[PDB]
Amino acid sequence: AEYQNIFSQVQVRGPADLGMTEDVNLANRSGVGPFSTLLGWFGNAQLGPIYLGSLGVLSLFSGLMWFFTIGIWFWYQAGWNPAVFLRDLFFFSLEPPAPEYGLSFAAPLKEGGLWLIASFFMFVAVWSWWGRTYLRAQALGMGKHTAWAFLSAIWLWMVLGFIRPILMGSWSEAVPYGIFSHLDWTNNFSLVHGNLFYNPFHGLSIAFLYGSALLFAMHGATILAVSRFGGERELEQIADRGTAAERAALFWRWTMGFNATMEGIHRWAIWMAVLVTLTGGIGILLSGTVVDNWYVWGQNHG
Amino acid sequence: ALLSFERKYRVPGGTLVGGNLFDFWVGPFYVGFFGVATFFFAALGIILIAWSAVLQGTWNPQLISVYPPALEYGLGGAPLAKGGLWQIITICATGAFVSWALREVEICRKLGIGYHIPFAFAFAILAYLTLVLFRPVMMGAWGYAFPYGIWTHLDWVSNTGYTYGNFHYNPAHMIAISFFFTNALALALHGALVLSAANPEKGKEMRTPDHEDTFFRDLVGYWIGTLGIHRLGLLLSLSAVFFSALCMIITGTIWFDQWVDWWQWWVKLPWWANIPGGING
Amino acid sequence: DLASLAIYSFWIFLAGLIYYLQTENMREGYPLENEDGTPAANQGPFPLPKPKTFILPHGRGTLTVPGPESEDRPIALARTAVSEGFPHAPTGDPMKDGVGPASWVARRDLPELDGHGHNKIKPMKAAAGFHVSAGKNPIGLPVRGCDLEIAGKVVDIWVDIPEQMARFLEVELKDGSTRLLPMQMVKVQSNRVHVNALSSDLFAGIPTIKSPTEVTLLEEDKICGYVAGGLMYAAPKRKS
Ligand code: BCL
Ligand code: BCL
Ligand code: BCL
Ligand SMILES: CC[C@H]1c2cc3[nH]c4c(c3C)C(=O)[C@H](C(=O)OC)c4c3nc(cc4[nH]c(cc(n2)[C@@H]1C)c(C(C)=O)c4C)[C@@H](C)[C@@H]3CCC(=O)OC/C=C(\C)CCC[C@H](C)CCC[C@H](C)CCCC(C)C
Ligand SMILES: CC[C@H]1c2cc3[nH]c4c(c3C)C(=O)[C@H](C(=O)OC)c4c3nc(cc4[nH]c(cc(n2)[C@@H]1C)c(C(C)=O)c4C)[C@@H](C)[C@@H]3CCC(=O)OC/C=C(\C)CCC[C@H](C)CCC[C@H](C)CCCC(C)C
Ligand SMILES: COC1=C(OC)C(=O)C(C/C=C(\C)CC/C=C(\C)CC/C=C(\C)CC/C=C(\C)CC/C=C(\C)CC/C=C(\C)CC/C=C(/C)CC/C=C(\C)CC/C=C(\C)CCC=C(C)C)=C(C)C1=O
Ligand SMILES: [Fe+3]
Repeated sequence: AEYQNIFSQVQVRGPADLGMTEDVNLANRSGVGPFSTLLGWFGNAQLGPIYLGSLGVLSLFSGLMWFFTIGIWFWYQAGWNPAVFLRDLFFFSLEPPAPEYGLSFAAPLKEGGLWLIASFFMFVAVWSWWGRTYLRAQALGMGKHTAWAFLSAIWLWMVLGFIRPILMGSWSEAVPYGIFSHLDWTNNFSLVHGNLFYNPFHGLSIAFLYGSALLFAMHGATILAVSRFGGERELEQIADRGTAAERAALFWRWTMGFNATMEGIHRWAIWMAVLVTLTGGIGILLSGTVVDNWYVWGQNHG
Repeated sequence: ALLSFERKYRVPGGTLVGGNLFDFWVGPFYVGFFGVATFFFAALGIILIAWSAVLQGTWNPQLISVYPPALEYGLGGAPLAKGGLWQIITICATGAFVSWALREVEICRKLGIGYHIPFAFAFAILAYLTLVLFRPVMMGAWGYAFPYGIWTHLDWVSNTGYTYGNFHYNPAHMIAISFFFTNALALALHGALVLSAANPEKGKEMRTPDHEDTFFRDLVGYWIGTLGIHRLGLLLSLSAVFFSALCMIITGTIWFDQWVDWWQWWVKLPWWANIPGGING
Repeated sequence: DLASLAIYSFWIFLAGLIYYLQTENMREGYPLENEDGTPAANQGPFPLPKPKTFILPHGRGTLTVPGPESEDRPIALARTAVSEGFPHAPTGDPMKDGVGPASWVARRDLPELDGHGHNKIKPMKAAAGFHVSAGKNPIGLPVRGCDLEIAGKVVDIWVDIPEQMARFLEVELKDGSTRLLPMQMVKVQSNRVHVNALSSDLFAGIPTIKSPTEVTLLEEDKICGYVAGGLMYAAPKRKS
C-alpha cells in the first residue's frame, strides 16, 4: 500500500498553539498540557488549554454531584462491601419512585427520593453545559450550529427522563440509572407498547442512525482519498474551490448521478445526525400517551 | 450534462476490464464493464421479485416478501417458489453489490484519487454476507437468513433477537451500538463545527480553521484536527459495522444460549461468588 | 388520530428539507453545460439557489456564490465523438497540460493564512522551533522513483504549522534546485524515500514555486495534480 493515511508516518512538533483570542476571557483558560505521541499518530498531539467560565464550573460540579448520588446508592446496595460493589457494578440500579407517589417529590430517599435528587443534578449539568457550548461559539464569533445540534440530543433525553413521564402522570415512567437495568427498561418499553418496530418515527430514527454511519463513511473516505490534494482543508475549499473538491464531487457524480459541494455536504451531515434524536424523541413522546400498541395501530394505519 | 468544471477530467483510461469498450458516460453516470455488470445483476434481480410477487398474488410493496428455503432444505437448492428465487436473488444481490464496488475503483483510477470509498463499502457488503451467507452456512441452513421484505425482515430481526433472550446482553453487540452512537455524535459535531466557522455571526468575517480547533479546546480541552476527524468518522462507522457482523457471526454458532448468562464469568468468580448482600447475593 | 397526523406532517418537512439541501449543493458546478461549453437545456427539477456571500478573512475580499464560473485556463482536450457521453482525449502531454488525473484549478496565487495572518504552510527550516518528534526522519534520505533510480535527496520538510503536520518533502534535484512532494504520495522507508507516482526523470517536471519560503494555493494544486497524474501517465516506464 503506497497510501495508508489512516495513521501519520512522521510526526512534527513545535511550540504550543495558544489559540485564537477574539472576545474570549483569557483569564479563564488553563495552561497547555503535555503532548501525546500516542494521539499524535491519529490526530493532533497537543493537549489543552481548556476554558472554564462560570457555566463550566457549575456544569462539572452539578455533574459530579449526579455521580456521587448514584455512586453512594450503588455502595448502599452492595452492603458497603467493596468486593460485592465491583462484582455487581453492572447490576446496580437507581430506580425512580414507585407509581404510588405519582408526580410528587415527596418520596423517601430509599424509595426513589435519591433518584429525583440525581436527576436534578444531571438536569443542571446538561443545560449549563449546553449554555457553555453556546457561549464558547458566541465568544469566538462563530455560528451556533453546535448548540442547536446539541439541542436535538437534549430533546430526546428530556422526553425519556422528564417530558413523557410528566405527561403519563408518573415518575416511574422515567429511565433508571444503571448499566443493565435501563437495557431491560428499554426492552420492556418496546414490549409494553406492542413492539416498537411498527413505530414510524422509530423506523425513521433507525434510518437516520444507519444513514449517519453511511454518510460519514462515504465522507470520511472521500476526504482521505482526496487528502493528496489537501482536501481536508475544507474551509479554504469553501472560499476557493480546489481540484480536491472537484475530483471528490465528480467521483459521486459519476457514481450515483448527482453530487454535493464542500459546504453542502456538512449540511447533509448535520441534518442526518440531528434527525436521529429529533425523530426519536417524537416517537417516544407519542408512545403510551397517544398510542398503546403500535402494531395494532399500524394494521389500521390510522 | 457537465458540471462547469467537469470537462477537463473526463478523459479515457483507468478501466480495469474491457479497455475502452465500456469507457463512456450515460448522462452523469459512468459505465465501465462493472457498470454493465451492475445493471445486468440489478435487472435480473428486480425481475425475480416481480415473478415472486405474481406467485404471491399481490403488488403493494409493503407486503411483498421473498422468503429463503425452509430449514428442512438445509444448504441445498430449493424450488423457485419455495426459496429458490431468494437464493438466485441473493446471488444477484451479491453480484450487484460487488460490481458496484469495482465500478467505484475504476472511477478512482480515472480521477487519480484514493481507494478509500470502495474499501469502506466493502464492510457493508461484509455485513450483508454475514447475515445471508456466513451465518446460515455455519448453522447449516439458508432459512436462518432474513427474508426480502420491508416488514417481514423486521420480524426476522425481532424473532432472531428474542430467540437468545435479550439481545442487549451480547457483548459484541454493545460495542457495535456504542460506535453507532459515537459516529452520529461525531457526525453532528463535525458538521456543526465546519458550518459554524464558514457561517459565523452576522456582521462577522468568515472564520479560520484556527477557530475550529480553539472552539473544541475551549469546550473539551482537545481537538483532533481536520485530517484526524475524517479518519475518526471513517473508523467509527467501519467499527460499528464490523462488530455488527461480529455480533451475529458468533451467535447461534459458538454461542447457543441466552446472552444474559454470558456475564457469569465476572459474577460467579471464586472470590466473591458467595459473599452475601448485593443484587446477586 | 393524532399519531397519524404527526408522521404526515414530518414527511412534508422532510421533503422540504431535501429540497433545501439539494439546491444548496448546486452552488458550485451549476448551471450544467453541454460538452461544447454552451449551457445545458435540462438543469434538473431543482432551481439554482439565490446568491450567497462570504466575507474572507485577512482582507482578502469577498466571495459570491453561485456566480458565473470560468476555468481561467486553456484545456488541451479533443472531442472523441459527435454524441454525448464519450471521453475527451488529450491533444498534447496530459501531465504538462494539466488534464485528467493531472488536472489543477486556477486558485488564487496566494498562500493560505492561519488565524493570525501568518502563512499556514512554511518549510521547517523557517519555523522556530519545529522538529521531528516521532517516526523516521526523512531529511538527507535519497529519493527514489518508480524506475528504482535515485532522483534526489530530501533537504527539508514543509509543515502545516497550525495543525503541526508534515505536508511536503522538499527534494533537491541533480541541478541543485528543489521540488515539493506531497507527503501523501510518498512512503518513507528505513534508508530511502519511495515515490510510486513518478519516474526519476519526471521529478523535474514538477511545477516550481516562486518563493523558497512559501507556497501558494495555485502552486499546491499544480504540484498535487501533477504527482497524482503520474499514476496513469508514467505507466510506460516499467522494469521487471
Ligand atoms: C442491519 C440489520 C438488519 C436490518 C434492520 C433494519 C431495521 C431495524 C430497520 C431497517 C429499515 C430499513 N432497511 Mg433493513 N436491515 C437489514 C438489511 C437491509 C438491507 C440489506 C440488503 O442489507 C437493505 C437494502 C435494507 C433496507 C432498509 C430500508 C427499507 C429501511 C431504511 C434503511 C436506511 O435508510 O438505511 C440508511 C440508508 C440510506 C439513507 C440510503 C437509502 C436507502 C434506501 C431508502 C433503501 C430502500 C431499500 C429498497 C426497498 C430495496 C430495493 C428494492 C428494489 C429497488 C426493487 N435493510 C438487516 C437484515 N432495517 C427500517 C425500516 O424498515 O423503516 C421503515 C428499520 O426500522
Ligand atoms: C428490544 C428493544 C427494542 C428497542 C427499543 C428502543 C427504545 C425504547 C428506544 C430506542 C431508541 C433508539 N433505537 Mg431501538 N429498539 C430495538 C431495536 C433497534 C435496532 C435494531 C436493528 O433492532 C436499532 C438499529 C435501533 C436503534 C435505535 C436508535 C435509532 C434510537 C436511539 C438514538 C440514539 O442515538 O440514542 C442515544 C442518544 C441519546 C439517548 C441522547 C442522549 C442525550 C443526552 C444529553 C446525553 C447526556 C450524557 C451525560 C451528560 C453523560 C453520559 C456519559 C456516558 C454515560 C459515558 N433499535 C428493539 C425493537 N430503541 C430510542 C428512540 O428514540 O426510540 C424512538 C429509544 O428511547
Ligand atoms: C428485538 C430485537 C433485538 C435486536 C436484534 C438484532 C439482530 C437479530 C441483529 C441486530 C443487528 C444490529 N442491531 Mg440490534 N436488536 C435489538 C436492539 C438494538 C438497539 C437498541 C436501542 O436496543 C440498537 C442500537 C441496535 C443496533 C443494531 C446494530 C448493532 C446492528 C444493525 C446495523 C448493522 O448491522 O448494519 C449492517 C449493515 C448492512 C447489512 C448494510 C448492507 C447494505 C447493502 C449493501 C445496501 C445495498 C443497496 C440497496 C439495495 C439500494 C437500494 C436503492 C434503491 C434506489 C431504493 N439493536 C433488540 C434487543 N439486532 C444486526 C446485525 O448485527 O447485523 C450484522 C442483526 O442481524
Ligand atoms: C445528533 C445526536 C447525537 C448527539 C448530539 C450531541 N451531543 C453533544 C453534542 C452534540 C451535537 C455537543 O455539542 C455536546 C458536547 O459537548 O460534545 C462534545 C454533546 C455531548 N453528548 C454527550 C454524550 C452522549 N451523547 C449521546 C448521543 C448523541 N448526542 C446523539 C447520537 C450519548 C448516547 C447515549 O449515545 C451520550 C452518552 C456528552 C459527551 C456531551 C454533553 C456534555 C454534558 O452534558 O456534560 C455534563 C456532564 C458531565 C460533566 C458528566 C460527564 C460524564 C462522564 C463522560 C462519565 C460517565 C460515566 C458513567 C455514568 C459511569 C457509571 C458507573 C460508575 C458510577 C461506576
Ligand atoms: C461502512 C458501512 C456503512 C455503509 C457505507 C457505504 N455504503 C455504500 C458506500 C459506503 C461507503 C458506497 O460507496 C455505496 C454508495 O454509493 O453509497 C451511497 C454504498 C451503498 N450503500 C447503500 C445502501 C445502504 N447502506 C447501508 C449501510 C451502510 N452503508 C453501513 C452503515 C444500508 C442499510 C443499513 O440497510 C443501506 C440500504 C446504497 C445506496 C449503495 C450501494 C448501491 C448498490 O449496491 O448498487 C448496486 C445495486 C443496485 C442498483 C440494486 C440491486 C438490487 C438487487 C439485485 C435486488 C434487491 C435486493 C435486496 C436485498 C432486496 C430486499 C430489500 C428489503 C430488505 C427492503
Ligand atoms: C464534494 O464532495 C462531496 C462529498 O465529499 C466532501 C461527499 O462526501 C459526498 C457524498 C454525500 C452525498 C452522496 C449526499 C447525501 C446523500 C446520501 C445520504 C446518500 C443516499 C443516496 C441515494 C438514496 C441515491 C441512490 C443512488 C442511486 C439510485 C444510483 C442509481 C443507479 C442506477 C439507476 C443504475 C446505475 C447506472 C449505470 C451503472 C449505467 C447504466 C447501465 C447501462 C448499461 C446503460 C445502457 C447503455 C446503452 C443503452 C448502450 C450504450 C450506448 C451507446 C454506446 C451509444 C451509441 C452511440 C450513439 C451515437 C447512438 C458528495 C456527493 C460530494 O459531492
Ligand atoms: Fe468534512
